[PDB]
Amino acid sequence: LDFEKPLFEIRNKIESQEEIDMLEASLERETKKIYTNLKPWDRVQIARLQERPTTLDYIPYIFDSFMELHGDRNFRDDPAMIGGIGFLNGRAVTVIGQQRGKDTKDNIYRNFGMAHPEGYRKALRLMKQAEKFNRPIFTFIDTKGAYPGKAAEERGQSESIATNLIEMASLKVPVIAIVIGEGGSGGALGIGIANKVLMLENSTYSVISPEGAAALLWKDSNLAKIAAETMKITAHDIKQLGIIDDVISEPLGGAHKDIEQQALAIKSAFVAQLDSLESLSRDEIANDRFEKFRNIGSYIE
Amino acid sequence: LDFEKPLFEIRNKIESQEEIDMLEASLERETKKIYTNLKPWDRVQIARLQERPTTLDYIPYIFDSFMELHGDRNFRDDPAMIGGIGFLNGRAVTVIGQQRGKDTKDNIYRNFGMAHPEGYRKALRLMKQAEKFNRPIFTFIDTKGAYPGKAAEERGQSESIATNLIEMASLKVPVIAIVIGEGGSGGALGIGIANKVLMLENSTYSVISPEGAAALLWKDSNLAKIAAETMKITAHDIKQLGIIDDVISEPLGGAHKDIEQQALAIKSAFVAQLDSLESLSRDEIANDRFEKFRNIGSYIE
Amino acid sequence: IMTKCPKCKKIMYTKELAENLNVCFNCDHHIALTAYKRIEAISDEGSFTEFDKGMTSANPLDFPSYLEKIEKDQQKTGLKEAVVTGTAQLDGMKFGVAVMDSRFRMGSMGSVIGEKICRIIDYCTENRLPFILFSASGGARMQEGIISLMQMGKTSVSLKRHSDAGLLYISYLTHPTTGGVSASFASVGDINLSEPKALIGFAGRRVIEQTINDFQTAEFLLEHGQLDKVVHRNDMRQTLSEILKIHQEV
Amino acid sequence: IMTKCPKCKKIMYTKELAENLNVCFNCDHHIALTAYKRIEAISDEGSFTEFDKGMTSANPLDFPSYLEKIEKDQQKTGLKEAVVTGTAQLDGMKFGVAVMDSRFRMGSMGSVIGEKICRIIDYCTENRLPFILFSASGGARMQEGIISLMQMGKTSVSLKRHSDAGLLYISYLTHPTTGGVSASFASVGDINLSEPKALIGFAGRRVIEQTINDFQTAEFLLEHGQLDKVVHRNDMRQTLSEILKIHQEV
Ligand SMILES: C/C=C/C=C/C(=O)N[C@@H](CC(=O)N[C@H](C(=O)[C@@H]1C(=O)NC(=O)[C@H]1C)C(C)C)c1ccccc1
Ligand SMILES: C/C=C/C=C/C(=O)N[C@@H](CC(=O)N[C@H](C(=O)[C@@H]1C(=O)NC(=O)[C@H]1C)C(C)C)c1ccccc1
Ligand SMILES: [Zn+2]
Ligand SMILES: [Zn+2]
Repeated sequence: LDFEKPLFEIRNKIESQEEIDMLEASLERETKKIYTNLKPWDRVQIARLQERPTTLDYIPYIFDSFMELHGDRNFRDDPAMIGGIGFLNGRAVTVIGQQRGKDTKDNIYRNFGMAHPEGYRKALRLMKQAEKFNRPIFTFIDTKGAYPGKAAEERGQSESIATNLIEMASLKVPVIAIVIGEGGSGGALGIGIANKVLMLENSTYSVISPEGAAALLWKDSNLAKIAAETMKITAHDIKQLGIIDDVISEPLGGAHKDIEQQALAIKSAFVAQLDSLESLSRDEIANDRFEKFRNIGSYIE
Repeated sequence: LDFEKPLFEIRNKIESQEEIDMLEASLERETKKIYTNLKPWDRVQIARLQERPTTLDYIPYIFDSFMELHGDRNFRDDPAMIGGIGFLNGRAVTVIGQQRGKDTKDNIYRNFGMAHPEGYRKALRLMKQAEKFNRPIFTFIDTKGAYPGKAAEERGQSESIATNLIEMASLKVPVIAIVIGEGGSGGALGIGIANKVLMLENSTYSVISPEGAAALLWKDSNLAKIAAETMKITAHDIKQLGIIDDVISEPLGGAHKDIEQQALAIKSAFVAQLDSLESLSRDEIANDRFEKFRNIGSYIE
Repeated sequence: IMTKCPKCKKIMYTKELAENLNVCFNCDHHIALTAYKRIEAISDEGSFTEFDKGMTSANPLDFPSYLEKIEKDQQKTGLKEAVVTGTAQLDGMKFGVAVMDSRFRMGSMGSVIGEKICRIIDYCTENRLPFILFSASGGARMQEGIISLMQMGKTSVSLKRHSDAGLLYISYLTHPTTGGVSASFASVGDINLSEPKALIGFAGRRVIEQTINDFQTAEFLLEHGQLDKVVHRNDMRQTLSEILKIHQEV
Repeated sequence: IMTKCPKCKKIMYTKELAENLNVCFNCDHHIALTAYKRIEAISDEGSFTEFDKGMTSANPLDFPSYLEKIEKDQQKTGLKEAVVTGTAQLDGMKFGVAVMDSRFRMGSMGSVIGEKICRIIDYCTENRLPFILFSASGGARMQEGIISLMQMGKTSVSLKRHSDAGLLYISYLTHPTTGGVSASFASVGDINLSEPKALIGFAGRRVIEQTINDFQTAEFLLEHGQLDKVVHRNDMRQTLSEILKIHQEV
């Protein structure tokens, strides 16, 4: 990693009498100082780490007896978008999310967690089922945008996403969505129209990639660090704007360092947010979501 | 045509003094005697005539200002299944049907009125819209089954049809369906779950083609005439069983002889059946359809 | 006391084969499971009630040698018709069920099958019970012609009423599921399950060829979006158990 | 007083070109129609009311040179922002409308566009009026970042509430309709209409290339199921007129 260059130079000299003790103590504090005080672009590379925990990593630690359900009753089962039904402290729930892949070969299988339009329709189907049986819906956002190109658009990628947006808007069941990887604009919002939205402290949420922003606005792609800082894509940035409802703590170094530690934190959030929404009935919870997204944005009358 | 062999032999000799007057008078009565007393297999060839009036033939004479609407918001616009919105004596209505094609090149375009699964989804979309805006739904059945094969099944032909069946069942708007060509089993029932079902006197309705029945049950395909007679596929046969609600008269020789004459008859049926269903509200008309199909079939307790 | 595996041709002692739920030990091929077996394989001991145990077919279209063709299968099978229906329990949770049996007239759907499936669906609706259907069929029964077609409508109507009550319908497609059946209730489950190597399609080559002169497998259908799960029969009970528990009316 | 046709390069007298609704006489190419023109081209004379005539943008993310980039387009266009909204009538039938104008910041959707589209959608909902939107956009406005994204949600929410009241929303996609806009309200009309040769897609080649290192035409989208109708501008008025009449609350 880029910002681990100083940490690399410290432990390079220790692996060559009294220096060793002081350097190793010095490593302890500096490693903390760095990971405790993170710059926005440091957070973007942490979220892009191949080893960052995927949805299927988190589920077993959070939900009891999770059963994957496949397909869109239409065209295909999208590897990149998984879903199913399980339990959360006794109560049946539906779970949905983008699946990033763990190793190289597995990334190829999952199309890096970029959903085709069949993925969004599969997500929709499952949420309609949840609404039907009154199950809460948890979604996991982890995508660098929806799968682009002719083939994708040729099967209604625009429409797959837009339909989700309008159906999610009026879901008469609680929806809680959480960003664990990147939050690729519309691909992310396609399963992100939630009553409460949560983010991992080192995850991303944005209309475009900083590299995209750089090639369009800065007219030079090799300027993504600055674009990212300008774009305000960090968990904290988004929290200040009132777009998300909370930021979850992350283990030192990144969520990938300790999956179980991280997964327990997601459950405590899931549980606590879900308890907000118990007062709300089937009509009232739809209205709650309406009132969240209706009131986002700033203008001058 | 097969049963016009006697009529052919009569006018062969007239086109060669007192014979001519008597033969031409004799032609008059025999031509009537034949077309007024039709055998079931005579009716099957009449329905298979390339020139038999299609849906788009009938619409202009029945509905005012018909606008075709295209597509399934999914994959394609199926040439074989057309639909749109128009007027019927003042009232907005939705219209749907299979489109058979008029000439050879046009049959190729329309895939002979055999719908792909995108066709049934396009039909469904339009009826849901009708239900939403409280428009009555008229459907035109004219198909020798839904388009078969890998490609079709590979995109959910079974599911496209089954979904229509369950959605049509609970439509809170009146549905009136009519057979004008053949009624190819499931392809026909896929847009035929109606409050009232009507048939042209020389149209067909059946689980299989008589040629199909012959190759399976008689183990010899060249026996379709007998299969047809056994199968009871005529408009009258179906009327006796209580599966359809009325049979429309047809001009001498076939509906293709006079399209306007025939189209006016379809409107008077459409209008009269629709007037049955005025007493029924949005909940009650769904129940009416339930009670039609719930009570079809015979068994021994 | 011996049943031969059609796939790998190895001969087996039926007693143990039944205890393996008719799964071939050698090649893992899933042999057909008769209606009462299927029911036993998924229900708690002594919890099954059978609905309409003695409903026979009749002949509306006066189709030749139809009633006697029915006897041949009644006598050979022991069943009165090609669907067994009733209520049962699984790990304490009640549910209605309709298992189709493809030995009796290839499991084709006529008036009796429609009426029995409706009567159970309609029962479940009253008593708010999930409903589970095991399809095994070659399509519509051609001997009752148009009536067999209308069974697709008759069934769908009860099913949608059952769905509008917020009630779970699991569609369990067994080998083989085709024609009217796959184009009706078999395709429209809230959850659609099938079994390894089961053959699922719409129109057969003999019908499609005359009507207008391994892609049907369950694993293929799951790739192409139409199945929630391909369930090995070793996980059937557990799978169905959990599904009902998730859908348990709290 | 002259506008050149980009397709065939033939120079024309704007007066008559405007009377042909900016359709090229020679090659039939559909030139862009400004918001107030579009509105005039479809509404009864003197029936237009404009909602929120003076709502300006602000800068939440403090994006450099953003507010001045807005002035450049205000001064050049005459518009306060890239969407004009209000109510009008067509052959006696009232309707709310939102025309987007792609000269003002490529018609990108920021907070103002979301709020104005919601305010009209929400008005129509109260007064039970059909609503018609003309999309012309390059996607989300990147200068307001995540807020621009959330406009997709903000809009959808009002639209679905509007739909749940049984009210007609016609989506009229004009050249060009892309990105967030096509992935939001532009795709979800009860009826979706477009125009000959209009360019409709999702992600651009510049975005897709950096984000992960004629198929966009309207006629192509109609083949591939996503448009109810490709409407020549000579039939626009009549087409919209009939649609509203069919959806007239009797
Ligand atoms: C004795 C003759 C038995 C013929 C049974 C048969 O061929 N069924 C076919 C499936 C089939 O085409 N079923 C038909 C059927 O139900 C479909 C229906 O609902 N609408 C159709 O157009 C038929 C294809 C039956 C009416 C024949 C088949 C083929 C291969 C494997 C399994 C089933
Ligand atoms: C000054 C730079 C202007 C860049 C505008 C741009 O390239 N828009 C693209 C369309 C596009 O990719 N829009 C993006 C957009 O709205 C999409 C969105 O909602 N989610 C995405 O991931 C984006 C593709 C913008 C945020 C850039 C385009 C390409 C070709 C013709 C018309 C539009
Ligand atoms: Zn074997
Ligand atoms: Zn030109």
